[PDB]
This record gives sequence, C-alpha cells and structure tokens, in this order.
Amino acid sequence: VGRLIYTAGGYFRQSLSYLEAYNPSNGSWLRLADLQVPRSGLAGCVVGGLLYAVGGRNNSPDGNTDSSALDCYNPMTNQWSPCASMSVPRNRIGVGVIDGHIYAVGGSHGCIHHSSVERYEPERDEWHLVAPMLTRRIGVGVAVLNRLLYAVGGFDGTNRLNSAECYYPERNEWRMITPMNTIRSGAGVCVLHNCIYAAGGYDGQDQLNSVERYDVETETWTFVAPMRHHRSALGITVHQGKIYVLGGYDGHTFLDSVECYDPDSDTWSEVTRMTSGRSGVGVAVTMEPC
Amino acid sequence: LDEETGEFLP
Repeated sequence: VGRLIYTAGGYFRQSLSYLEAYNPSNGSWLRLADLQVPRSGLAGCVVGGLLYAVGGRNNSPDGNTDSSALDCYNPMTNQWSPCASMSVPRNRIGVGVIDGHIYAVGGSHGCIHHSSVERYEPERDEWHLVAPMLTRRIGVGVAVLNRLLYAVGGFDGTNRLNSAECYYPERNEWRMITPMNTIRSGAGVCVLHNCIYAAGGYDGQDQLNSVERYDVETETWTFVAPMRHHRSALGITVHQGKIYVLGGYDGHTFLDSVECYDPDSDTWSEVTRMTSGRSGVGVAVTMEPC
Repeated sequence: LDEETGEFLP
C-alpha cells in the first residue's frame, strides 16, 4: 500500500525543520522538504492524504516563539503550503482528527497553559473554537477512537496529570474518564484496536518506559509490556497494527531509537534508528512522496 | 533544562 512514517520537526540543541519519512517495508529513511519554520513540540496528522504540522515552538538560539501555525505538506509535490493559523499559539499541543476535521488541544503560550480547543475545516480553511477541556493541559496526549476525542495527561501549570477526559462532538462537551495509573506529561498517546495507549512520559521525577492502555468499554487502564527505553516528549503513531515510538528524551541524551509494539505478542523491539536523536517531533502516516 | 523535553529554557 506504500505508506511511510513521517516525522516533522523536533528538538536537539535547537528546534529543527527536518521532515524525514521511514519506510517499514524496507527500513529506509528519506529526508524530504524542510519545514519553513523550525518547530518542536508540534503535532502531525493526516487528512485527505495530506500531512499537517500543527503548532509547536521555535526554540532557537535567539528566540523562543510559540507557534499558532498550521502547515500542509503534499507528498505528490514535496512542498509545504501554509494554512489558516490557529486562534492562539500552542506549544506541546495535542491533535486528533475526527471526520476530516483537525482538533487542536491544549498546549502552552508563554507561561499560559491552555484548556482551549479549536477545530479546523480543511476545505473551508477555517479554524473555530469549540468547548474547552475541563483541565488545562500542555504536553497532553491526544488520540481519536470511534469518533471521540481523548485528552490524556499533561501538565496544568502546577501539577503533572494522570487524569484524562473525552470530548463528545455532537454535544460539544468534555467528560472526565478513568484516570491513568501513572502520572504522565509528555507521553505518546495513540489508538490501537479498541484501546488508547499511553507510552512513556514524565511523572514529575523520572522519564517513564511503562505503557498502559485504556479499554473504552471496560473503562480501565492496564499496563502492557514496557518500552526498552525510558522516554518523554516522544513521537508516536500506529502503522498496520503496531505502535511506533520515535525518539524522545530519557534524562541523559536525545534518543534516536525507534521501538515497535506488537500487541499480539505484547513485546517491544527496536526496528530502526532516526538519522539523529531528537525530542518533541510530530509524527503521522500517509502515502510515500511521488 | 526542561526535564520533560530536554530543551534549554534560557
């Protein structure tokens, strides 16, 4: 089917503009068109086969600029095109897609910690604010399951969170769900099968390698096999029934390792390494560029 | 250092 794991931006010494794509079929990496502005703490997502880079921050030697930008990469043309900007800058944002619409969740702007949420309409090229979360969350994990939007963990400006909430679009309303077993900010959050996975993160004391998953039916969080590396501010995505985690920060170095979770065997294995270690990347999956 | 991301703040 020819889909790649795209990684956009990230941080190592400074915010980066790399766009690189990994092919699990042959293990190859491709460096593609750079982002127009270097961004870390951004989020990636895909709508209509187009890759989107949302929010983040340019942590440069001379500046610390939070981003409200929404930029669209087209694999057919290998070019970035700007889109309408969000209502507010959002560093360490969370992003989910429901029915072709992009939801931007939380994130930080200076010392402000957002509870606000806004929804992007690609063909109309418009952002609109929706109901804010019950909790302010930066470094929040966000995923979509059964057309419901989940915001998991993060940092409210005072405490790191094990809490999580769910957004029900037809009622424009947020509801708390079962809290995680572990306090997690900067975790990788994705959906695999009928479960929301929360991998890694920071509990206030150490970077985590534990992973727990939420069964939306039973409303319980259960630990699965831990990752090989402790990591927070990691990239995460799902590809053909497996979780891929990319990079992050383990408290010592910026990782380049890419681990892969197989739910059938409940095991993690390293499948490749990124061209360089980095944290705070935006990751998504779409067609290969040609 | 931002212990969650590894980023230098100043």
